[PDB]
Amino acid sequence: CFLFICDLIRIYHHVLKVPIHESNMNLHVEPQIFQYELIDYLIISYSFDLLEGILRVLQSHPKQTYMEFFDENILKSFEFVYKLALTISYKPMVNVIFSAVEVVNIITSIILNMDNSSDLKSLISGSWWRDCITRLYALLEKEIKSGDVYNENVDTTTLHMSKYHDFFGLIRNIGDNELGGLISKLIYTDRLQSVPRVISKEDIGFTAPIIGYKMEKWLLKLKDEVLNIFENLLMIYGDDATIVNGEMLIHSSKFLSREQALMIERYVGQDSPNLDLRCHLIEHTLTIIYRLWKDHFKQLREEQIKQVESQLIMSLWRFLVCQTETVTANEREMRDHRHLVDSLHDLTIKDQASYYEDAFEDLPEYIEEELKMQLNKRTGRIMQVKYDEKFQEMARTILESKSFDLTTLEEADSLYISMGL
Amino acid sequence: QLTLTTSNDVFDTLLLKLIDIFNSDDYSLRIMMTLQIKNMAKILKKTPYQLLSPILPVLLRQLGKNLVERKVGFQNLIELLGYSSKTILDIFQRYIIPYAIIQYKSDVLSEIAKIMCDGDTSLINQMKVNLLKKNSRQIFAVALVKHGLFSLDILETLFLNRAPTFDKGYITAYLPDYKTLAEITKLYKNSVTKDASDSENANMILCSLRFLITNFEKDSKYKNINNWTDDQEQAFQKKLQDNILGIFQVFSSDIHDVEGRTTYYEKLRVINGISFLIIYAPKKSIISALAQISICLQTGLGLKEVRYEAFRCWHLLVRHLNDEELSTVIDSLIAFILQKWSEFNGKLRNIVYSILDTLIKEKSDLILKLKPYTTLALVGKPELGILARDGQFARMVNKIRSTTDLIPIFANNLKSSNKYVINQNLDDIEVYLRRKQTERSIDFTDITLVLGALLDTSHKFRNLDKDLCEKCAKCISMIGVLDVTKHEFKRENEVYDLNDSVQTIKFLIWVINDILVPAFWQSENPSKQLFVALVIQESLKYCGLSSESWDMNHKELYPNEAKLWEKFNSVSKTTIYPLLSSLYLAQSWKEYVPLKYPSNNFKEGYKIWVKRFTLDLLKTGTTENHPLHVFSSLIGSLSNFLLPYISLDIIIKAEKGTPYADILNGIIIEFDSIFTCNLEGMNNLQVDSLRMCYESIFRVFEYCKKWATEFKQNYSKLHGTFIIKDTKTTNMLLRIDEFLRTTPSDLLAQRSLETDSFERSALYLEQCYRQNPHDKNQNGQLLKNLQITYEEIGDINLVSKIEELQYSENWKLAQDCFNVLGKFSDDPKTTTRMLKSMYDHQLYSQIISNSSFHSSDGKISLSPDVKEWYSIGLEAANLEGNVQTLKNWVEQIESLRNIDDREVLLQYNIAKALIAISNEDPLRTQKYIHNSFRLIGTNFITSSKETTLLKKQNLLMKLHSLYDLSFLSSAKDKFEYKSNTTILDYRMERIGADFVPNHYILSMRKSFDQLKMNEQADADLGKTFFTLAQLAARLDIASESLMHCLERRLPQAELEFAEILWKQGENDR
Repeated sequence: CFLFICDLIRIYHHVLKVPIHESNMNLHVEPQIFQYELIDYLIISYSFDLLEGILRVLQSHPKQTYMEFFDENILKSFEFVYKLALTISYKPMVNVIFSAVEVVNIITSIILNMDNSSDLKSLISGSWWRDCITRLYALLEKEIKSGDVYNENVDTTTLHMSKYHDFFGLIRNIGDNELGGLISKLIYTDRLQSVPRVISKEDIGFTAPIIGYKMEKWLLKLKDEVLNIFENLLMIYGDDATIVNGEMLIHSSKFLSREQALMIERYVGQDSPNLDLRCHLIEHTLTIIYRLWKDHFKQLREEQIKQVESQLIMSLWRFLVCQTETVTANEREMRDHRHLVDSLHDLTIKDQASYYEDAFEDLPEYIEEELKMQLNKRTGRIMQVKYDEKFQEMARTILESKSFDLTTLEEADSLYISMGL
Repeated sequence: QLTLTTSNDVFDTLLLKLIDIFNSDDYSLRIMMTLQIKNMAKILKKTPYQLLSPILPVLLRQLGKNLVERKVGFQNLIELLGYSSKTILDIFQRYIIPYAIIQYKSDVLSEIAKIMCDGDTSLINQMKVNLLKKNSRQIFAVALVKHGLFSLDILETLFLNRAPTFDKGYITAYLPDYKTLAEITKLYKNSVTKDASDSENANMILCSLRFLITNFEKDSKYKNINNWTDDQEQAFQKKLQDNILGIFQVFSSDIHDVEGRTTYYEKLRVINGISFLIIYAPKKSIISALAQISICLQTGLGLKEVRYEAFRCWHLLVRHLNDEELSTVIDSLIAFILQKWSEFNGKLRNIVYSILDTLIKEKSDLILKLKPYTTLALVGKPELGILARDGQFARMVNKIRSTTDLIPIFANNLKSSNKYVINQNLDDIEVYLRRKQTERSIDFTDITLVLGALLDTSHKFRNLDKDLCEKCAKCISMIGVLDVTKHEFKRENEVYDLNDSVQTIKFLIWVINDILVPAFWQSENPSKQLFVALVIQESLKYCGLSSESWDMNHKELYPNEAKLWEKFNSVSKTTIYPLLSSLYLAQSWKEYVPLKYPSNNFKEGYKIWVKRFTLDLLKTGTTENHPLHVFSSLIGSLSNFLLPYISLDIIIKAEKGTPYADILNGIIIEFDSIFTCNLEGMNNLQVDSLRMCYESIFRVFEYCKKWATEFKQNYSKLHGTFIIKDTKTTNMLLRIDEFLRTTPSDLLAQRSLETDSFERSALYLEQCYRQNPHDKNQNGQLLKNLQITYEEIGDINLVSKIEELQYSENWKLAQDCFNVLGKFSDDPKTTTRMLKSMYDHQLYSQIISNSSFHSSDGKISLSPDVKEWYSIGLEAANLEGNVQTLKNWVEQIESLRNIDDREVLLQYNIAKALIAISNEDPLRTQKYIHNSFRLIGTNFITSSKETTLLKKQNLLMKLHSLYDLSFLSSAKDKFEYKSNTTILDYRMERIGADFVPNHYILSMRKSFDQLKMNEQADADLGKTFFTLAQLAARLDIASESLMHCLERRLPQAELEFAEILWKQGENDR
């Protein structure tokens, strides 16, 4: 079935590879048809979720028997379909992008969880992970424009999942699945239809931008997937190859600092559902940078530590200007901050205590003493400060690792003096 | 973030401040800037080099002065820029080497040469010398600018400070090179205010201007004015007016820089250039600076981040050529501003406001007397605050609208070339027609010609710009059906030859107005604008006067060239007049590579073969005796025009005595060789290239034919007693004998219809079947082809003896002949014949009755190439059908897997618009109407010169219906809606009165309330069909619709039901 619907997706080359903006000659004069748009897209995403579930049968299958469902045919079919979906040149759709990158993710998960790993890591081609990660870095550098996520936006640098191609998916529900309602008009439901009832790209999609917010909370969790599987690649090789050649510092830290800059410049104050999930996961991508720069410190050479000395040093510096934290160190008004941004997670503490824990009603007095500071450093991690001492010294030791002259010793003082040291 | 907030100019100033906090001699400041810029870059969705190459020229200007020490600064810069040293070195040599040459004599150019040779030491000297040759222009500019001297001794000394290889004194004497004076006028780094240092650098760079080769051997230092003459200025600007054309072709070199590593710093540098020149340049220079200049800075203007500087130079041009002229190029600017004012910020907005108020304070005559659509547009997009800019001009714009029946000017400015100008054209078309519709005023009881202009825009977008196609299409839709009737749908112009003085001069006015402004006002390669210059020195020598001393009326000493340039249409005189002060001549001609090889004619088509072919035929047929000749260097833009346009020299084969008639026969058979190239079983490579060769040679034949016909008509008009008149009858009959001979009719017709055409075949075949047998026996092969070309063009055994009556005023019989022979539902050709027939007289609900879908199975599922039956039927449902009907087919048409079809996809879009307002969401029904409009306006119409709209019936009827389906502007309000019942009674005015589809008294009203059908308005749906059937022999359709309405008990509808029954023929029922 894996390879099967893979060749089916090569059957439906048209929709997965439709011109980025329908360049003049090519026209988006489509019959406004999630009718067959549903047919193609649905097949693709459903089958990609089936690829995820097949990986799962082997993923929880005993790793004494992992030499079988891996073959060059799996890899090559996925080559073609992955490349058809992550269409760097044409206008992809976000269900398929999700699904493909998820397949990449579980693939990597098993690339680790296979015991006799060297043989099958030889089997999967290094250039083939490379053609995964060129498109996956492409993803991470593609962005999220909520206000127009349900509208033809810029050249794929705006993950949209346009209402024109919009349902949930199977191990996950990212859209509104509005077009699931038009599956509640998918067939006549009163007739032996030969061809089915329209689903419509136009009819599908000031009402509930919670739609965009939950879908973006996904795309956020998507980039958690992406960071964690970039991270999983980081583990698949301890001694490594062309996929991580300092590029998993370049692009990884580029995302890490892009998210520092976006969380600061807008997202805190933008103070939305995304905040805490994003900050937890990008501090985690910081930790990815950390373990790369410590253990995988062997690979990184001058050319690429010079291509991105910038990002590296100053992302570490940004996280660093925090530890002393003479502001509150307690729950006085950093809880005001927990209200100005972490208000979403305040709704969550309320909901978990009043709706969503059998025991977290009538608190036993040893837990709110902890809450006052724990949720407070949660919102601090939201608001760029008071990251767990774990996090802060991770960020510090990434930079103050004088074993490599990432910092100039005569100016590390000018660096640190923004905080001390 | 301050940079992020700031726009264009201030943004770039702050980005330079940021690159300063970047090289601020500290790692901390260094790297903080590095992170914030890279984050800024790939969260601006740009690239660091793409955002910094805007300011990197300035940065390397400040850096080149101390590069040797600042290797660390340069390397930090390049690691942040992501690119290497070289790719910015060469892409910005224009502004890094010049400042590099004039620093301390211990220059860093040797080190830059060692940069070009890090893996070798070939010759520092040779890298230096080829580099200086590549940039030999701002180096002189700097040498007289960044240290200010023109005495030859130290002048050459500084040229050879570390560059001795610029030897032999000065290599070829182009100190007044087009490129030299470009790259120095580029240095016009002006600002808003007049600083002492900036003013003095501008004055001393113009001193560098006023030093050129004239004194580069016979030499003060040109750092002041005390060394300039008040007399040499007019010839000086003559030379500089030669200069300017190549100057701004170098401008287009930097702007339209195909390299890609280029950016917009060069574009604002070109802004500076044009500014400087028109500023210190007088009237002649600033008028010869009109043609390609608007294109150079409009390319600047389209770029977001030099829009500000673009309007700066645009405003100083506004100051630099007053109201009586330049009214050509306010269209581009009022268009760009009315078109992007939904973007324009505070600074862009107040500089454009300054544009406008200068326009009002100087050129009210230009705006309101010369281009009235400008006033109407600049008050038809009023949110820009144009009243808030002048206000009391509102009375003037009111005058402009009311005093003028302004349909023709609307057409002409609508006839303009590109998307932005026609974009505002059609926007105000919308507002105008809304005003006319709502105030029952659109003269309809030209508009038709602005209609045709709109559709010609559409077809120039036939595979282009879907969005303005849909705007264009809803504009044809809001203008209406139109079937001549009330007006006249209009479209070999004036007496021409190659013989006599004044008529060849008018042929040349045609030549200039139909080569320069179309394809040379729009040309983008500096080499070919230099060829533009060449051909128009040929032009201005054939109109050789006013090019030496003759003025407008300074002396009035002779009327000859005054009457020349006064017979000359003002666009022509203004577009080519200024060059008259340029005296340029061509070179010794190039090689030959002879002709008459059909092998290269097949493997070449039209890229070079027919063009060298035209080269030879001109250089042997006119030889400087005519303005034909030196166009000899068309080095492929105006191809299918000029290959014929130089194919009239035939007359000199009266008594040839030359190889010219020999090569005339040879060129005719070269065309027949292009014929013999007959698809050879190949692909697109044929179906495009030698196809357009086919239209090329059609135009050449149509061109010789038109020359002959005018040669006849004009010459005989006085009287008819000179029929022979010295061998001219022999020459004309001999040429037409050759034309009666050359006709490979079969291949001719085959490829003629291979191209989307009809008349080429029509006329060629007309003559060569004038040469036919009296009985039609040569017809067997070529009688199966006009009945396949007409089915698109529109000029529309037992089975072969049934359709005798088919459409002969009496359909019913042959019509059900078809519905029978297709009840067999097994022969598709006759099936389409059926549907199209019982379709033409609009039996649309029997068409949806003869549906293979609401049956034992759905219709022909996932309809392959046999979907044309859907094509014929969905419209049948789509106006005679409802929630149930439209839906049951709408979920039976999608069907295919690709979106290939166009007609049934149109009718699909509007079927799903109807089911959309079954769901009743009017706005996204307008969205499906956008999809339908885009579809028809892109994939459903072609150009004029083919098809009067009688056979675009389906198309324009569908268009009128689409507007009525979903358009909200004049009838957008609810108050409007009630009084629009009265205003729908006026839909016939715009559409017409033809029973085909133009009759819209209450027929289209039976659709207004059908689209607006909700509870009380759903009860009014059938009530609005009161005088709908007033039109209804072919009334089976009227029957179905009227049954639907009688389902509401409308007495008028019952009355018209009686009407249809009677019209069948009956009296007393």
